[PDB]
Amino acid sequence: YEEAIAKVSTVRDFAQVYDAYAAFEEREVSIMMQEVEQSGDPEEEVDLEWMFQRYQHLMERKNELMNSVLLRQNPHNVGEWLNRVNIYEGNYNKQ
Amino acid sequence: MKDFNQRFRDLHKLRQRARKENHEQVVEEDRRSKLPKNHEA
Amino acid sequence: ASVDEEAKLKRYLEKQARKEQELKEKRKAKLEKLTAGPAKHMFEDQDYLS
Amino acid sequence: KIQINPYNNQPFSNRYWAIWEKRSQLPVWEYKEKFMELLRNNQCITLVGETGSGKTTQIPQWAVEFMKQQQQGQPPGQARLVACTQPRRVAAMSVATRVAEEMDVVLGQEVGYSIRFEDCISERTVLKYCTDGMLLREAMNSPLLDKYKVLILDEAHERTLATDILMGLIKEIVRNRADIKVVIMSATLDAGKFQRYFEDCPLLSVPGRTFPVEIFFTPNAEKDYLEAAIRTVIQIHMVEEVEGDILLFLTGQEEIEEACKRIDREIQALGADAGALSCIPLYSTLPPAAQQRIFEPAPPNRPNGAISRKCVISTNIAETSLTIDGVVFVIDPGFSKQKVYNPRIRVESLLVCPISKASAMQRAGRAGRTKPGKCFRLYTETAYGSEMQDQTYPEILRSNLGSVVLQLKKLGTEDLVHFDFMDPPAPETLMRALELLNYLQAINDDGELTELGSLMAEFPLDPQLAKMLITSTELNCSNEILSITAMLSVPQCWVRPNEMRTEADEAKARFAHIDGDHLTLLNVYHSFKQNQEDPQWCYDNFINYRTMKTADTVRTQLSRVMDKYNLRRVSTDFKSRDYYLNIRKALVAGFFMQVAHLERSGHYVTVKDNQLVNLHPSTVLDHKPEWALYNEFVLTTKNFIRTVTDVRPEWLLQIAPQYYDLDNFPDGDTKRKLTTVMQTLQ
Repeated sequence: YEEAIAKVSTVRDFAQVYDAYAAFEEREVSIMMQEVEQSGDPEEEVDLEWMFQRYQHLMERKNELMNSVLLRQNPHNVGEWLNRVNIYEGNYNKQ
Repeated sequence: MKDFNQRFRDLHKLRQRARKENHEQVVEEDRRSKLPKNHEA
Repeated sequence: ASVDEEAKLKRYLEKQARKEQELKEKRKAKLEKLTAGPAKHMFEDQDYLS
Repeated sequence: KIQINPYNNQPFSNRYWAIWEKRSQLPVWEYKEKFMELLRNNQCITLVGETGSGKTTQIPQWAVEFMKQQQQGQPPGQARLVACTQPRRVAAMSVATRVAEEMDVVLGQEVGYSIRFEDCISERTVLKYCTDGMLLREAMNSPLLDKYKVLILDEAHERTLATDILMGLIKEIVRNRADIKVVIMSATLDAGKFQRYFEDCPLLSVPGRTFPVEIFFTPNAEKDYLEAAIRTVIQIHMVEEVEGDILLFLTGQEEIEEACKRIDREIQALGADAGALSCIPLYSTLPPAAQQRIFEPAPPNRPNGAISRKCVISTNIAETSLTIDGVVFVIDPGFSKQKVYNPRIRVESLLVCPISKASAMQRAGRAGRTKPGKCFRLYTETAYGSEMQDQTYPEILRSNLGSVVLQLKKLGTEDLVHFDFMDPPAPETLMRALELLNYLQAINDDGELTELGSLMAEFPLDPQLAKMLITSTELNCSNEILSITAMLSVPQCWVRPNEMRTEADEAKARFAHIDGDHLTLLNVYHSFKQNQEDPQWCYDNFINYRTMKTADTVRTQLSRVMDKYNLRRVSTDFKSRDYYLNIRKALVAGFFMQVAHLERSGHYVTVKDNQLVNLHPSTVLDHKPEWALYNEFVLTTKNFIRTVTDVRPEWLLQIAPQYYDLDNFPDGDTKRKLTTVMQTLQ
């Protein structure tokens, strides 16, 4: 999934890959949560919360990744490079 | 521990949000693919 | 010919009469149509939706 | 002189005497002794009297005494009631409140009302106001209306589906329960068709307007009415020296929002000399705050003596039950939108159609309530006599009878083809009705109500919706489906002031679910619940706060209904893959007939009837789904299928087996698509 999003060249294709990827991440979080709700093992709760970090990270990546896909279709599109700068609003150096 | 359950419900909501927003960019892109560059002149 | 030219002159004058509200409206109609810009596309790629 | 109140044993209060003087001056009052004799002599009465004739307030009160006198010198027998129906909820309340004053007893105690979602009776109630549907709702449990002694079917002119059904059954009741009085009132002068229908019952005519009205016509026939109406408004504003507001009748929001704007332009041209004209739109889907303007008083006028005026531009909502005070100029272009449901193609239409010889009166009758007044019709007097038909069709000759046939079957009418309608429905419509019910398992092939059918009647819903909701309880989605039921049984919750269209549509997008308008409403309903039902959140997101508060009420009622028949409210897990899958399947269970597919030409055609349709542009879809489930086939400028939903054709064959049975189908594209799916599922 990570390689696909780095190499997919259309928004039409990307909306399948990322939507499938977020769906995949959800079931893994689900099954693991339902196990921890019965296991109670704190190391599994640690890794469950470690897994929630990774799932939440993928949502933030979405706006960065969507714009990056657009800056591979036509990276002359200076309107989308302004959006790229707005995605990195939290990082002056990356701007 | 309901804290994870409460966190999960927001994340699925937020996944659904990105589900639509992705689809918004698809229909946008389809129009752009129909137009090509003559539109800009 | 006197009947026809009287009618034709009248209809020439009647089109010329108040040639401004139509022109200003038709200019207004054109202006707002262009500025409205993007209509929604509503694409049909049903096999993608499948 | 101390009279005792017979109901509470009190001296009649000091307020009553003053009110008594004024009500003695109502026109109906002289007839008081005359009415009682007729009621004593006959079982059915037809009564007619113009607006302001006091019928609605005095007649039911006189009915009450007549009940009492019949109890005097008999034992105090089983508690019986006098009913007064009222076509609209707002009217049933506004009458009762006045009438609970007049009889100097506490509202809900001896004098009451019984409308939807609020019952104000007590065991001491003798006189019960109810909306028409509630007297239809009672009969379905108690066919002879067993609690009732004197019925009173007010405002008969409105001919609503509740009323047309009632009248027939009530004439059937007039057989059988041979003790019950009926007093059919009509406020329009109507050509005594009521008098025939009820076995030549005695007709009582009572006059009684408040002021006289002037009627006016254009001598030539203007060809663009809105240009005329707008031009008429300006002309009146400038030339009339009498103070007063202008009430202009247009067809709808596409025009009442245009007419406001263009009238504002010309008053901005007329500048300082002319008085200030304030233009107020008024149509049934304006949010509460926008409606409330109509109560606002006029400016204090400009200093030069130029009269400032309020101009209320309104659909037929100003014709009936809404009483706009201060109107002394009515402009009547002579049109209204009329639904007409074409039972051949299931196209329900909304075209601009000419009003009737009655409706023309009622529009004019707005003037003459506070002082004499003038009505200007933008049509010629010969046009009036010879194109406008004499009264507008009843509701029953106009609408889908699914809701009604099921009600009649529950009431134990088997003989629908002899049912005694005053103006019977078209043969072709009833054949859709039975066909609608027969697919839905409401009725078996010999036409008796089946077990599933009898439950479908119990819901305050249309037949399609009831089949959805019941079936939703076996798909484990009833809590989600219950809301999609509630939102579709109330007038649509989207607000779109055309001054703010782009911003309002942006709010609509944020709600939008991807799979269509039915999940978009469930998103809307949930969002309203999350925000503590705060009125403000309704406003900025352009959602009518009336609709949602009505909708949430409807939901609570349907929950109560489900419990009484042990339909468990359930949900699929939000975590589950099945959650949004189980919602869409339930829809398809019940609107399975009303499904479209996308033909190769780029248009939709509706399943079996080959009717050519387009997505109604309000839909929050951004794609044409290949198979589209839709709730309302609309004629305006084109056929438009509204409230469109993406469905997957596998559901159609599994969930709704009868109708999509391939062997019957008309040979065409619809059949070609369906066939391939069934082979795939096998």
